Amino acid sequence: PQNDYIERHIKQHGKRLDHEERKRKREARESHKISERAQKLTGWKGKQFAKKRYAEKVSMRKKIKAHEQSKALPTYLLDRKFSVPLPKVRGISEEEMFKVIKTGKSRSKSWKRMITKHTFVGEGFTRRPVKMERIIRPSALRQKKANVTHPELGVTVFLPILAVKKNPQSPMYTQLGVLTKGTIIEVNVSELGMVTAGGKVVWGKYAQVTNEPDRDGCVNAVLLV
Amino acid sequence: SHRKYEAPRHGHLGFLPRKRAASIRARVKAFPKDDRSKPVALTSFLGYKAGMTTIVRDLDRPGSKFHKREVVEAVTVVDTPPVVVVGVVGYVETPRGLRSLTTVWAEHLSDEVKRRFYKNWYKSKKKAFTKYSAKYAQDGAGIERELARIKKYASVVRVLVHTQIRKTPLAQKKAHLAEIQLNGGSISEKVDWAREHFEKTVAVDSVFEQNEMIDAIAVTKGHGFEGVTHRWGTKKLPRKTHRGLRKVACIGAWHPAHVMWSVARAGQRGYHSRTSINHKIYRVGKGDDEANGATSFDRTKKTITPMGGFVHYGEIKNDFIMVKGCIPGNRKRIVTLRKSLYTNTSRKALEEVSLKWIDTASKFGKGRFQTPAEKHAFMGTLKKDL
Amino acid sequence: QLSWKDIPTVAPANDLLDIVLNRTQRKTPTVIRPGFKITRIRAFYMRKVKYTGEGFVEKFEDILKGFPNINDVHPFHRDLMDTLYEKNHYKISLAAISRAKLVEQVARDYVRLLKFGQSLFQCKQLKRAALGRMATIVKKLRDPLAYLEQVRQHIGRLPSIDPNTRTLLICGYPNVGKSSFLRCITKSDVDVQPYAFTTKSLYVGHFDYKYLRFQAIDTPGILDRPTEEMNNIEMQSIYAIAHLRSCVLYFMDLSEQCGFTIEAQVKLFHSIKPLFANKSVMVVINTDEERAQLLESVKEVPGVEIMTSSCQLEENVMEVRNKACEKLLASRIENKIHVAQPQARDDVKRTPFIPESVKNLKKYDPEDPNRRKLARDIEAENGGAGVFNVNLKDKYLLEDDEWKNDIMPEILDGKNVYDFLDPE
Amino acid sequence: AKSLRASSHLNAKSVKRRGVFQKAVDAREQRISDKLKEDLLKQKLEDLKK
Amino acid sequence: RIWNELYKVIDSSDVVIHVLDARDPLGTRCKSVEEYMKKETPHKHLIYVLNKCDLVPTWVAAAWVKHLSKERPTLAFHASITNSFGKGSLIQLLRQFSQLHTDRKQISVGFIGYPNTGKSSIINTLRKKKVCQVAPIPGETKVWQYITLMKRIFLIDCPGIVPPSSKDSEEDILFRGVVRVEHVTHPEQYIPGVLKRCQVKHLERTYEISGWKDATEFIEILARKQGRLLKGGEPDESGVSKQILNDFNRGKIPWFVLPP
Amino acid sequence: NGAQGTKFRISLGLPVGAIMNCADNSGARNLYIIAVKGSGSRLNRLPAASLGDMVMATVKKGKPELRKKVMPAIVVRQAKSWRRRDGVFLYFEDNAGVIANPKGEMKGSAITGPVGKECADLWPRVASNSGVVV
Amino acid sequence: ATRTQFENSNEIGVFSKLTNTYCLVAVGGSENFYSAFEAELGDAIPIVHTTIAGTRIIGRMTAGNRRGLLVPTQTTDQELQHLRNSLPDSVKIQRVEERLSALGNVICCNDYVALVHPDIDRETEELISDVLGVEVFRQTISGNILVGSYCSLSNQGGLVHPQTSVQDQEELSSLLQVPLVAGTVNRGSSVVGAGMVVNDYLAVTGLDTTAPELSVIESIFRLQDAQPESISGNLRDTLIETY
RNA sequence: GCAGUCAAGCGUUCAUAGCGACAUUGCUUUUUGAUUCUUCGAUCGGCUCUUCCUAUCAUACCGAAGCAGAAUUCGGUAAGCGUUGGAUUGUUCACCCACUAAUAGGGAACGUGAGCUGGUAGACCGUCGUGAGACAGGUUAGUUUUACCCUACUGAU
RNA sequence: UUCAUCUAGACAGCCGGACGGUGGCCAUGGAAGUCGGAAUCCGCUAAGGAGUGUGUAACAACUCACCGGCCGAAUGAACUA
Ligand SMILES: Nc1nc2c(ncn2[C@@H]2O[C@H](COP(=O)(O)OP(=O)(O)OP(=O)(O)O)[C@@H](O)[C@H]2O)c(=O)[nH]1
Ligand SMILES: Nc1nc2c(ncn2[C@@H]2O[C@H](COP(=O)(O)OP(=O)(O)OP(=O)(O)O)[C@@H](O)[C@H]2O)c(=O)[nH]1
Ligand SMILES: [Mg+2]
Ligand SMILES: [Mg+2]
Repeated sequence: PQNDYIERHIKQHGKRLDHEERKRKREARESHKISERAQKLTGWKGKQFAKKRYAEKVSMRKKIKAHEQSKALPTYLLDRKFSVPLPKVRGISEEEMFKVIKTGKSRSKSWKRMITKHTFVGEGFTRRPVKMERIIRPSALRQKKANVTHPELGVTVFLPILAVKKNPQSPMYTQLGVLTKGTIIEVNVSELGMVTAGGKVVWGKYAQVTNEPDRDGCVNAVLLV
Repeated sequence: SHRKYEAPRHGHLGFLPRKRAASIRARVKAFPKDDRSKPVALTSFLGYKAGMTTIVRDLDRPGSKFHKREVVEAVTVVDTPPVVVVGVVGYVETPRGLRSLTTVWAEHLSDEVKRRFYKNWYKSKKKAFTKYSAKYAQDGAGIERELARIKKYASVVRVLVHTQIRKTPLAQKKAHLAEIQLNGGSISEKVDWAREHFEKTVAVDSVFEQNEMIDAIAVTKGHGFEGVTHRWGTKKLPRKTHRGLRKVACIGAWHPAHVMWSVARAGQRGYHSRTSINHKIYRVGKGDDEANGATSFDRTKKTITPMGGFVHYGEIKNDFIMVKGCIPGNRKRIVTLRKSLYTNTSRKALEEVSLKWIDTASKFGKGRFQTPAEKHAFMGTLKKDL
Repeated sequence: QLSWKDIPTVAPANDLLDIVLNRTQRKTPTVIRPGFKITRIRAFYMRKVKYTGEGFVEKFEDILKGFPNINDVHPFHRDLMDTLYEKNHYKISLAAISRAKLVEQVARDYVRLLKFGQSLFQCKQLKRAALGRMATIVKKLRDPLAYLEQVRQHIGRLPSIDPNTRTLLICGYPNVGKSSFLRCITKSDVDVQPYAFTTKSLYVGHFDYKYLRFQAIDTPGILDRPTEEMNNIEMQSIYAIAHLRSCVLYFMDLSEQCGFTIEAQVKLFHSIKPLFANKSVMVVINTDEERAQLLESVKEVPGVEIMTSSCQLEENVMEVRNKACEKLLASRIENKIHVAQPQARDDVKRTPFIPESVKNLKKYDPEDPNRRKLARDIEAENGGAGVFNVNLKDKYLLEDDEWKNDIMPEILDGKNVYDFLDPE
Repeated sequence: AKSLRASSHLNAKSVKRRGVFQKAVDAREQRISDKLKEDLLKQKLEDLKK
Repeated sequence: RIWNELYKVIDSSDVVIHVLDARDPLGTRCKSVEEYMKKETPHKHLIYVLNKCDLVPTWVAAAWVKHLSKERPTLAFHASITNSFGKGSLIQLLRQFSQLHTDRKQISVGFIGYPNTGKSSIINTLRKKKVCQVAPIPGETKVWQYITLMKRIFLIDCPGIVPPSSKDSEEDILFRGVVRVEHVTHPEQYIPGVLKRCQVKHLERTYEISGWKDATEFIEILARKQGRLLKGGEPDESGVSKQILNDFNRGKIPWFVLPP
Repeated sequence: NGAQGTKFRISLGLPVGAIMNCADNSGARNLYIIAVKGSGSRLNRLPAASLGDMVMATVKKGKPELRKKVMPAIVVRQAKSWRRRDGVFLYFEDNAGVIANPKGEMKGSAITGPVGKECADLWPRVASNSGVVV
Repeated sequence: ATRTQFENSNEIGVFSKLTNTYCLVAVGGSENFYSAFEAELGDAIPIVHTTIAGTRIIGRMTAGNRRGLLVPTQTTDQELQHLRNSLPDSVKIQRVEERLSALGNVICCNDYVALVHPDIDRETEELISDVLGVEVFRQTISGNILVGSYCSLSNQGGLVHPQTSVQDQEELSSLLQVPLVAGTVNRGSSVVGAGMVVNDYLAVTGLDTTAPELSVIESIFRLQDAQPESISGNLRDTLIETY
């Protein structure tokens, strides 16, 4: 202890008698043992071994490439229909959206429908009484913010959702606020500092969701400029 | 599913099938390996179990916490009168196993072994070995030819001996017969030893001595048809369960289509043949010399046999072997003492046991006196005396 | 405090990821089927997410609790570890790990989402999503863990110093002799080659003086350095001299040796004398008039004491050591047994009873050929500790020696011999 | 722990056997043969009482 | 299970009443739920109701109401089907909120607070009959229930909640009606807290003893008085302490905290 | 560890959930709680031990400063029928309890009543604090 | 002085009793504790293994001076015979019938005085007052009534445990007629009698006792040439900064 | 996951279309380990007893680690042997403190439904209904009962 | 299958050379080809990098990249199936 004591020890006495020969022989046998591990290591270990070996091959290829290589529009027009980026999305059945819920001791009444997918309810939601509610939009499947990307600027932002204007499946779903793929939403954009001609600040814009958030907790979307 | 709580098995699957043994006399299934360098020696002996008793010993065991301290211990007593030799068997090697190719018997034999060969002795004419004794005529051509056969072939030699049940208090009149292996060298010398030893006895001092670790092979005390709880050691169901509580309730949730060999059912408990090894001899006592139960520390003349004799057994008027602890079998049985099959690397088989005292009190109750003289002296003179 | 060595290993990000995910794939079950109940499928993937979260937070907690709080320890250790490890980087890395311990949020959110999974594919994708976000968080921890493993190895090898104990610093210029002073005075593995910064760290040694543990500290070096620029090796020396409650021995080496001139030596002394205001200083010369004026230079400081001596002789070393210890203990007791007596109660005489045998006796030299056998060795001869049977007899004192191996009878017919056994 | 059939423990036992234990095991054989021969000679002496 | 019911009740409610014990409102406050309601749900109203105002003097109630009206309306109340206080004021406030929420077609009012504060009893007081089960033991309401008045106001009963603020203590949690004292092991160690909180004059007027020292001696005096002793002569300190701790919370022993 | 000697076997009398006596004047009267050190692990079986065995315990009756506080210490009397390897079966009037730290050192300084021979031989500081052995 | 350890314990009462004319030890696995005494003593005096009622705790089971040796009721006839045979006729050995069987805890003694537990009298204890040796005193060491454990003694000086007061020390040194001091053993132990055995010429304790404690022991018992108990005059502030 | 960058290759008989492995950027909230830790709508758990899998918790043998020693971390062969006692039903799709060498995961049922044990008829409160009654609820009380047959299994002729 | 080297001697082995301005410039307690940042030039050459790695506190020493001697005829790389 107290400092680099083994470095001192190696300076004073020195490593072993049988250290350099054995290291040379390990480096020599590694060529055999690499192939031995390839023809062996059944399963996940062999898969990972192959992945590592492929990545190592690519690294050395790029290194040698770097070695051997190290040995009309203007600037402003470079870098440059009204169709949304997702028309014709997969169609959702009413069965795949609504789950049946049964009420009573002997459960015999169903009349209740739970929406299985992620939802946007609003700002003043305030659940209905149980005897009067039929549509159930559970609290975990309730989104307030989305992950909206501007195609330009290569930038994304975690913006608060303002509304749902168009879910392409059965405009009932728009009023329920179902955020399925291809759904069009109004999001706030005051964080970006956008302003129209006249000096009026823009604080709302349309965006289209690109993912199926029933499979991912994320609601990812693309701005419609 | 995965049982939620691991626990060990109930019972040992090696001591199966738990059936009645096919003979009252357990069969020795292995004798020690022969070294042909060493003298001729018996590998085993026969005896009759006679109760148990208690001793005190002075323990010179270094490392222990009774080092140089006294220790009370139980011991078993086997009545071991001398054993009589009556025959020889030679066991040749084959690529199927070991085969006997000849057996040779002695000239004269006792009514005991004849009774062993017979099953209704009081009616028979007792014609057992007449023609063999006749075959023991002038030169014994047949006897010598079969002995020479054993010398030539046969590989290993065992000796047929019997007991002297006549000497014990047991009411049987019929001797046991057993093959006991000879473990010295020179098959010729083995055969010569046996030839010279026909019609002659071998005492237990000539097969064992103190501080020796021996194995007891016997049969264990049948109790009869017994249930799961006492035959394997299972838990009991709480109370007033359906179809009873002294059993296994079930196998669980999962569904087989058969009952396995592993699920602890009812049946016979006892009369199984057992081989219990490494019991240390504490005394090789002799009937010729009284004061067997006495000791260097005691100097109180008395034999080991307690007051009123042993229970369900008589007196020890014969040579006996004392071993420590608990052997298989109950009193009045036939046990075989074998010697250890292997050199034992424990200091337990080196320590020279020394006794201080032996308990010769009555086992027919709570015994307080070692001798009737002590009882007389303590109680004092009674009404009947004078 | 004092040897923060018990810190578990800090693996890099990829290895930590492989560990925590393979543990999940191994311990938790791997098989479910579509025909099974949706509750079974949900419980499966929930168990996976929860176990994966628990692994990461266990690992991170082992880092956070095992590592010391660089504030909240002692100012000396704080400043030392700051000049070594850059306190800002240290705290920033540990805060990164704390905020990553996020994983809990992901696990809770995705489990609560998994409660509503209506299909094996949905549940599988949610599980994959949780583990992937965990992996992203850990991938963003590549550099701090590399920093922290190195700091772990270093801080484990640091020495255990108590700042409050009786201490003495050994200071001077590079290449003086102050380190093989430590070598000679005390057990210590230190290098003494002839060049400036042979040692780059503090080295500690212990000794016992007057039935008290002292600790001597060799410090690598100080240069004259106008002090708004200096390196982390000299700032160790400065912080050690400033913090600790020691005596301090400045070695001058009055000689052409050292590769350093006496003017520069006294210059450094006058530079660092503000640290000496409360530190019990001594100067030692390790063998013209201006060079002597430069010595009364330093004598004119109020609290100081000069000594001349050598590494050539080994008694002046112990001399000056004891001087330094005595200088310290005095104002230690300043900054801070009763035996009773009879009072003459009687005339009855009392005196030590000792036989002539012990006074005629010879001590036990363990390294003499001709000596006493001492039953240890009789054991070694016969057989080891657990085999040798000692005879409790062979020591006993009797009228006749031929009866050594006798036994006394204990019991006769009913009676016991010890009860009837009188001489008369 | 180290099992019964552990190679190292069995090698240690193998080294112990050839020494202090086999001597004690071999002495008993000579003793018991010396007793076995006398139990024959006494029977012969009793046979020669007739 | 309980906090699921809490959040369900809140999400179903348009108004949230927060029931406090006038003995220890700041103890019974639950600030984390108010912070959640601030950040998550500003469209809810979150008012206070001091209850058990009949156990403390009028000036303590006025002081607490003054201290809390600075931030939240804070009515005072006493719950009883026969002899009540604050019923009309609370009715007026609820119909005010109803008049504000004229479009919803109904307005739901949740009852939040610690256990044993009087939520069920307040609802039973508004309806003026036994609608909800009531008991002096804490956990009688185990699951929510809707109750109706005006065809326009829906009361919701909630179970009791305590947040896991670990600055709290088992003693502080005991001296708020939370636990059933039958299940605690050594009830004797808490009687010093009872002496600390309560006044000796009320405490001797209640049990009619006198002049004790040493709460360990207090218990044995009370046990010798009540004949509450074991087979032999050991007085049962455990059960007597359990009874004292039940009395303290149930209000057989008068006690109260002063405000600033 | 802390004890001097081997794990020797004497019969078990004191399962979990057993209130036994303390007679020293450290302040305690009683000892209850769970644990026994050097206990096996078998389904459905109680941890119960003696042989000067160390056990976890609380003061059910005593001073509040040490009530509510788990502590280790050692059995000195049992009242079950124990066997001495030198002859006879032994048993005491009662169970007895008393208090210590994990190294075998006592919080109290003297013991009342007899203490077991094997318990004192196994624990030194018990033998120093005990005036009465057997 | 001397430090050593058997099996691994710093408490010497587990193994031994020691006076000017004999040394009792316990029988153990190894003859290393016996050899530790044989080294400093040689064959000059009796060094004797054996147990007391099959127990090793013999300094705490026994007590005696150069004139004799008291052993308890639980002692067997054989161990008693063994002690008689192994010791000369100069030391009278006696088996005592008493309720308090730990004589080395109940008694602290030297060749000229003895302290005892304040509990029961006896015929031959009131007779031992002047028969066997000399003065007995029923006293108590700062409330600790286990005098042979909480106080070590010899003819030249005495040690007590550190919670003893100056007043009680002066009161007890008057009875013993020799100087006392309060100290600790084996890294902070109040129990001195078990942790240490001492006499007019030699001291044996554990490996863990510190150098200041050894220096006090050496001082108060007059071991090194010369240490007449006010060498504490020299080592004043060592003990100050130690404690 | 979404949207991107790059480029090893593929490349309508395209050089300047498209596809694209390995790497890599942004979004997830923060930079100084203060995070008071703070739960948000799921249509089972517990006894006896047996075996099996390895994706090994411990024990056995090895490798690499700034691995001084001591302890520990990562990993290779390995399923031979073990993998507990309890508290908690205002509930437990669980957690708590202890003992321990260790307190590893699962299957053979739950790929409709199958040992033994907890979790329709009467009555009350709540919501709704004109009502009969129903339920968003909640509480309470509340009778399946083999084997003597074949096979298997265990013992016995 | 394609591309390359080869009796003006290929591949593999041993041996030797592997220089000079120059310890190139910043930096530092020290860093001389080899902790780092940025230049990365010329000279003499058969060839010899302001240097491929081991190493030193720094130098040193060894090494490869490159050249030559001995050896005496085939060899290497990338791809496809
Ligand atoms: N004349 C003399 N020279 C000494 C003596 N001791 C050391 N030296 C010299 O000191 C030189 C080495 O310096 P160090 O002992 O390492 O002192 P230092 O360099 O200041 O120690 P550090 O700064 O901690 O590394 C040696 O070359 C010795 O010649 C001594 O006793 N007498
Ligand atoms: N003196 C007094 N006692 C009250 C008052 N309100 C309630 N109580 C008593 O407090 C006891 C317990 O309070 P609860 O009415 O159950 O209040 P709660 O715990 O929120 O009710 P649950 O929701 O059913 O748990 C009741 O048994 C009442 O006797 C009050 O205003 N004054
Ligand atoms: Mg140097
Ligand atoms: Mg309540």
